[PDB]
Amino acid sequence: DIVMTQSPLSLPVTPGEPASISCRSNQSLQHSNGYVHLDWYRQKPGQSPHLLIYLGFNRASGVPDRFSGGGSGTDFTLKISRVEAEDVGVYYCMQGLQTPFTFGPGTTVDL
Amino acid sequence: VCYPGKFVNEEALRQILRESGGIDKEAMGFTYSGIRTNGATSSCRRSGSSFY
Amino acid sequence: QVQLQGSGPGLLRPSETLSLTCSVSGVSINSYYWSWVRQPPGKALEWIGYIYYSGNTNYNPSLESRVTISVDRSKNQFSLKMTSVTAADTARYFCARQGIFGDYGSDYWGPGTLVTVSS
Ligand SMILES: *[C@@H]1O[C@H](CO)[C@@H](O)[C@H](O)[C@H]1NC(C)=O
Repeated sequence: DIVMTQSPLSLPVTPGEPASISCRSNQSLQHSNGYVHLDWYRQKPGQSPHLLIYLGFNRASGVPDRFSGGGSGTDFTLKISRVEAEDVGVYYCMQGLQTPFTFGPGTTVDL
Repeated sequence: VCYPGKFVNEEALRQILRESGGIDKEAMGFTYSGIRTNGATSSCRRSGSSFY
Repeated sequence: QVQLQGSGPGLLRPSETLSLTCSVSGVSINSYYWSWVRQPPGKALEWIGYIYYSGNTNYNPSLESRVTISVDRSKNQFSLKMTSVTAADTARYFCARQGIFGDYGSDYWGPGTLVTVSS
């Protein structure tokens, strides 16, 4: 069991500004290959989530340009370049190293 | 081979295939998004333009 | 691009065995191995466990014995059953696949099968 420590709690963002949310746990997260297993999620409330960043540093499929957040070591941070109207939704970051899997508390970003 | 090309370590792969006792295939489960997987050539002819 | 779809009973009384089902298209439970999650109502989310398409299973040390994930090779729908249900386990079960097991194509998370545990 790897307890996952999200930071910060909520982001009352203004429209059109660079925003960022960090993600860290009580372990160094690194696979044997050299590619870190970290995911970034986005759940609209009342609806199924979506992935925006996978494998830590990497741009995901079907994902445009504003999300390319990275970091170093065990503390990574998702970056959002432009804030628009559809950015409302609770955000999750997620490891993929070993079982068990612990999702995050959630980041309720809003205007 | 159907497309023009050759393997490397050809005899090593051939010997491990002769010692295989047959081939059991598991679906690797690779799902590809953002690109297409329909590439084909006229060299391979199953019902027309086909590939592996 | 696979398409996930879930179904099952909503109004259920506590203690008895729960039923659930989930239909998928495309991959047809023939290549990749799917997993399961569970949504507490407006609390922290957590993970249930993965099942290899062949049938090998692995789960969360939070809860092992009450959960039984169906394999269902021939029919194109894999299912979930829970025994000894609790009103604390009144949840919004999601049916999906995840990045990190080996496929890097999102989650294709299925719809929320909302369940209520009351007498
Ligand atoms: C992280 O903290 C949890 C909380 O008890 C603990 O169970 C787990 O072993 C810790 N992991 C590491 C790698 O220290």
